[PDB]
Amino acid sequence: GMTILSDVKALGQQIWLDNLSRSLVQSGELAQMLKQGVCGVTSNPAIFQKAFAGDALYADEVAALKRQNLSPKQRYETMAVADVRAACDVCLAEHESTGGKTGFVSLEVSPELAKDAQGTVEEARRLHAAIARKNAMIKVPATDAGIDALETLVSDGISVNLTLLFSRAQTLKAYAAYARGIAKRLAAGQSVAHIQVVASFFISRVDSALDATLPDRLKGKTAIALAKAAYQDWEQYFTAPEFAALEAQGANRVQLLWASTGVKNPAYPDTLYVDSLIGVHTVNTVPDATLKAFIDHGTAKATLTESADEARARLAEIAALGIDVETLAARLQEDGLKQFEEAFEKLLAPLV
Repeated sequence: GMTILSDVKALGQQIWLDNLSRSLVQSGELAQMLKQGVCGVTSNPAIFQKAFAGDALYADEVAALKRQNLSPKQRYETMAVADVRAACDVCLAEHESTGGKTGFVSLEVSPELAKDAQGTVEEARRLHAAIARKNAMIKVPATDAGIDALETLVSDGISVNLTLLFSRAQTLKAYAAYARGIAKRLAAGQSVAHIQVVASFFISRVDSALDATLPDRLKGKTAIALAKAAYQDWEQYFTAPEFAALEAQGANRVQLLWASTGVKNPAYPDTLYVDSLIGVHTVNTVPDATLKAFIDHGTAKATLTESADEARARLAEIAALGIDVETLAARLQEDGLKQFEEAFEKLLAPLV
């Protein structure tokens, strides 16, 4: 039942909604969610493509924007920034109730910038200013250029959702870039206590890529095992003396966020990823149908750290089979960028 959302918050995990639309906000639905255990919102270009195509409240906005001399991208941004700013206002009470530790809304930069660090910084700074809300995160793909940009954006005081992570190695690189940006602010006497970063580590895509060719005992297991191992890495990194020295001065830890947590194989229970990945100081962003399913028949238990030995043994067998999870992660990140760019191009065409 609905109280499962509060039970998960007591276990130290925030549940966010991986969807956004003009009607979700305007109808009052988002505000009602924020009073009843949803703690944040994520978007991406596919989410906006579907919202713009299906939500009747965009029609008049598009008609208005087509009367102006604006590029398709500008029309999209005017729409999306307005939705994000409105959602930020809905989430502000929650955000301020935790001292700025919850209640975030994420907006992603253009996919075509993913391998351009300077262009990413420029767009992220601009979108941060355009939204004009303390509880907005700019979503940036975790390519090498994105990790370069992360360091700069953190040093600028901007909260960031680093997305399309599938790799423990790339995640650790992100933590190091974050720490460098925080250290640069502390050295300059600037505040750090309101800078928040999430590392959005994608789940279902790993199982989708591997399961058809895995043995029986591994089908549907690899994504969860990787996530468990990533969380162990997180505990080690952020408790080390180097980070503790920053946290003592007000720095916030990055938090792992489980994304792509809708189940995509009907052979697995629809709450598998949410149920299996609950642990302290994490986030799980879920699509509507998965949120529904979790409220109806999910389970709130601290599962993320259970059976870490089995996760290690499974990852050793994945390697034994010749699956290089770092090679896989790069291909999945590439896949995901292509897919997001395809969605973005699909949403721009009706805005010409």
